[PDB]
Amino acid sequence: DTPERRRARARSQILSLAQTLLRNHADLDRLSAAVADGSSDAYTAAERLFA
Amino acid sequence: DTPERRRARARSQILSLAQTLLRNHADLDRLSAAVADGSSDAYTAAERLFA
Repeated sequence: DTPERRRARARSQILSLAQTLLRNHADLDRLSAAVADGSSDAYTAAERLFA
Repeated sequence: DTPERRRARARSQILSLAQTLLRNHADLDRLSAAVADGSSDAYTAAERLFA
């Protein structure tokens, strides 16, 4: 009902959907190869998944 | 050792770090308000978190 509650429900729904989008992200394959071959660290790589 | 194994370890590390970056994403507040007020659905909103 309240703005806090309705926005908390929306946040949980967004995050739930986003978990799957993250696991299935089309750049994970290439970023993982970049971390494994030493051209990037995993923190920088993880940041590059996001807008 | 193998490319598959080293890239699987990197993927798991990237995903682990990315989980936290996602939970802390600076656009979640505004996107959640957009879903709660009817200007966006939660799937489109979740997509907008990603590059």
